[PDB]
Amino acid sequence: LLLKLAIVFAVLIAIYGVYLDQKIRSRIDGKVWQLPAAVYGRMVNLEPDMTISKNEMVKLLEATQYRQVSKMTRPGEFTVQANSIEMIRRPFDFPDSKEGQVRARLTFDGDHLATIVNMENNRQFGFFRLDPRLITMISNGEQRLFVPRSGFPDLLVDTLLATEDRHFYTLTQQLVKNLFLSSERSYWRKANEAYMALIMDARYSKDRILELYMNEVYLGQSGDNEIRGFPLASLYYFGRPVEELSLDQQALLVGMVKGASIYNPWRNPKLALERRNLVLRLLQQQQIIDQELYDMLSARPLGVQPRGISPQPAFMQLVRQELQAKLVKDLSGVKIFTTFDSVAQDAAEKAAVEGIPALKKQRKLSDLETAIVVVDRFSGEVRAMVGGSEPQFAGYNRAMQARRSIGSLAKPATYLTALSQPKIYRLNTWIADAPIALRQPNGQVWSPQNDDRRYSESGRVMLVDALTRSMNVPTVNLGMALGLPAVTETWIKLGVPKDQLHPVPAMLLGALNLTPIEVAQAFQTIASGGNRAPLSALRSVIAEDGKVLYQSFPQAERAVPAQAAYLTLWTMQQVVQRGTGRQLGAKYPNLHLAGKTGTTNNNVDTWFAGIDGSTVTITWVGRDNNQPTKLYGASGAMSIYQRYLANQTPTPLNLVPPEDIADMGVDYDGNFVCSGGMRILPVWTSDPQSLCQQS
Ligand SMILES: *C(=O)[C@@H](NC(=O)[C@H](N)c1ccccc1)[C@@H]1N[C@@H](C(=O)O)C(C)(C)S1
Repeated sequence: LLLKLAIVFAVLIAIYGVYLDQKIRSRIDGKVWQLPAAVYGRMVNLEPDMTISKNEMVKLLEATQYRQVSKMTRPGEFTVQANSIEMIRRPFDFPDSKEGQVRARLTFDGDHLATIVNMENNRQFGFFRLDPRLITMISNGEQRLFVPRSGFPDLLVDTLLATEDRHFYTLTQQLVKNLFLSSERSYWRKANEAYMALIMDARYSKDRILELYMNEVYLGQSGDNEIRGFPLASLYYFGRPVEELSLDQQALLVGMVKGASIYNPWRNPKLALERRNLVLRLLQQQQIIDQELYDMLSARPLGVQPRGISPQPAFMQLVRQELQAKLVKDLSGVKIFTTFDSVAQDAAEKAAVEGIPALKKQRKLSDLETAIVVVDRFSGEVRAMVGGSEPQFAGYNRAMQARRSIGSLAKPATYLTALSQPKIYRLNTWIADAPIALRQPNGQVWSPQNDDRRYSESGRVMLVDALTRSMNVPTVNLGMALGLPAVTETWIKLGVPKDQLHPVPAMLLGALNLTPIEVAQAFQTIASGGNRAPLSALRSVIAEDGKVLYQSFPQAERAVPAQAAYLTLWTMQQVVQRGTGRQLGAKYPNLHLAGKTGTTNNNVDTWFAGIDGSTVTITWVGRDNNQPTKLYGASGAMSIYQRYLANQTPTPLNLVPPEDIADMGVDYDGNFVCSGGMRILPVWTSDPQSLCQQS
């Protein structure tokens, strides 16, 4: 009868199901989604007898997205007591060794970490890793962070099932519409969805359905990129992974699945709160949660938001730039490990945010800007980078794009050149301080003056005092005698771009326009003791399969002699102690900081190079329109550095003298003496018998 039309239509939709099975299979049995590249900060490893205090550790933990509690229950939490800290270190897929949860007690003895013990067996650790903070993702227009089935708490699955579905066969229906279908309200779509769902549940286990659903679900928007899945939304909304969510935060994310844009907590927080509360009760009907919990959860805010799009634009410019140079875009699930220090960045960002309007008010300024570059003294690894006064939201990066006159910050390269000649130039060497009238080409005289337009009553100064005081006249007399090609060579060795070097007499006093990052490289070279460590933001880039796509190795090259670098830095400590930066030296006398101040003609640029035990901080404070700032090195850029130093626990500079360094006695006349002397200065000699030749 009509079975010639009935059965043929049953075997017509059947072959369509084979095409549908092949479509669902080809996506899952391969690549489900293109997962963006995860960007992680620095990986800190803690060791016994490490120079780190309890308070510094609290700040480090808090900067690593840890929460200070009274009773430790879940990971990413810590408790602080009299002379120790207890913490549950969150699981992390470290490149060296994959680690899980660990209960550790960090014991402190003054300013140092005494011991780190495993609270499971009371065994002392040799080294203890600390997971890196996730900075951002490198963007399809959709952003994800894949977490397998095990990564999700059993409670969160139960929170999702109670609000959504029973699950005994819809949860699998919603999955297929987001994964393969259109946005349409249509009945064809609903039929195509339900038919796909029946094929979906049959060929794949309930664990896989949950794994795919929990990672696909649209839960937010960050401008042009779509925040989807529970793991990324957990970090975007609170700053905690999916494994560390509290029941109230857990319920909000499970609530947004129905309408992420309207149930959003940034815009209309009441509709989001009403929904969260409209989720907590749904769990309450079921025997899973007790009546005791509901009341406290309803009153306590679900958000609790960070609260905020483009994280770390300045530092990210460098990360992207290095990624192209070293290597990538085709690959998915890439983990990029950086050298980013969250503690340093916070200290710097706060200094810029607070300090800039503070200087703008103090000096009645229309506009003022900054640039801060923190690099490791010995590795050149970039710790912090701020490209402005408002660094949370940026497009124009002053640390990398703004090319400005270095001013006096050019002076140590002249004195370093001189001090690389131990038989000729020493700290006690007399340099002439009398009017200069050098004839430049065209027949036009170049007459450089000291800041006060004065000269020494003796017509001379000790090399040490000339750098200490940032005296222009003696600097010119030193560099001209040395030669411009020798000073230009010191700049090449230091690590400044060659194409910026124009060796004219003016180069000695600051006619060298560099960006704060480039200046960092130069000062890093002196601070390390003469070894030039090419600046880097990249530590390692790892693939989804754990393959090492790129690995960072030291490229440190001996640029200047250690003894010459030591003597420049020793004088750079004199700068901060009694010289131009004496305001900083009085504020932090136990830090024995090396530093140099820079002010350009008509107060256009203010600079400060700050060296402590472990970092090199280059800070510039100026205006984009190149107008006078009314600030000096010590008033502008050094003040932002003072703020940066205060916002953290800086390392005291213990300038360990290399070989052939000998503290020698000097008379008023500048002559070496066997015993006594009115001045003690470090000298580069294997045999301090320069005094016998002098006597
Ligand atoms: C370096 O920046 C030097 N600055 C100047 O010579 C400027 N021409 C100048 C600005 C303002 C007043 C006089 C000169 C020297 N170092 C400065 C500093 O350390 O900040 C300086 C003012 C001591 S002079």
